[PDB]
Amino acid sequence: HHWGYGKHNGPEHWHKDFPIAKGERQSPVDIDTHTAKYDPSLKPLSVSYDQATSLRILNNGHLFNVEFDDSQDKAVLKGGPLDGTYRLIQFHFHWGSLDGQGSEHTVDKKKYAAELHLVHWNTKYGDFGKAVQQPDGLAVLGIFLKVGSAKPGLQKVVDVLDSIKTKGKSADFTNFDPRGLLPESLDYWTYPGSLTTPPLLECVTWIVLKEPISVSSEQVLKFRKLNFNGEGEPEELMVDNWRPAQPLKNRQIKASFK
Ligand SMILES: [Hg+2]
Ligand SMILES: [Zn+2]
Repeated sequence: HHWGYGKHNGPEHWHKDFPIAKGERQSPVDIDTHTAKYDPSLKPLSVSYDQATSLRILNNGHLFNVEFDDSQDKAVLKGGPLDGTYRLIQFHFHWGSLDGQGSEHTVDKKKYAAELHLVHWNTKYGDFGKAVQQPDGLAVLGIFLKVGSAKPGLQKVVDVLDSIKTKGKSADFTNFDPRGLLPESLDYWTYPGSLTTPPLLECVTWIVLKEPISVSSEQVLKFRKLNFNGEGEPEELMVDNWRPAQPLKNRQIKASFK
């Protein structure tokens, strides 16, 4: 029936319902640090999240999304490789069943335990739905998570997971500050790509941060307790919801640092 991450409906089958899966600018990709072009003209990233307004958290059967009020420039991203302002609409994670896998992008083939995606849309286009019709409609900030010490700013999220265990459940999730999930440095790699889940639209300017954040093993364990299934159905743990690296093709990865 529909898409997932299993043997019968996983990433390798996606092309049947979404032909763009085999397109020219698909994500994720492996970041070869020795081939990435240092670009001195890349301006510093500008993350203005002081007015961020979170609204809800929801398990959609594939992963969980924390949604934000994007009716005004409350939480925006600009600078870096971007032209114009991009509004934060939601953030989600991709993780593995084990600590050695989970991230979508890899750095010199290295896989992290998880990857956080903060999705933004170009205000120039009015709304998210119109933004996904443009080659520069979206900007996703990717942050790697590695297992180590606990991330205080992630605990609020971890605590609420019990209430949205199954597919379709949602919970109010207000007053959450996304600044607590940012690493110290804002150095990054950037390249043009796509969303990593169907519809796999090629509308994304990826900004992948060099420095990962650390979360405890207990924090990641909570992620693995979520369910792909809806309430009452046989239990399928939500793990390994990541897409493998796609061919880079006619693309260049640029770094904002040396
Ligand atoms: Hg697009
Ligand atoms: Zn994602």
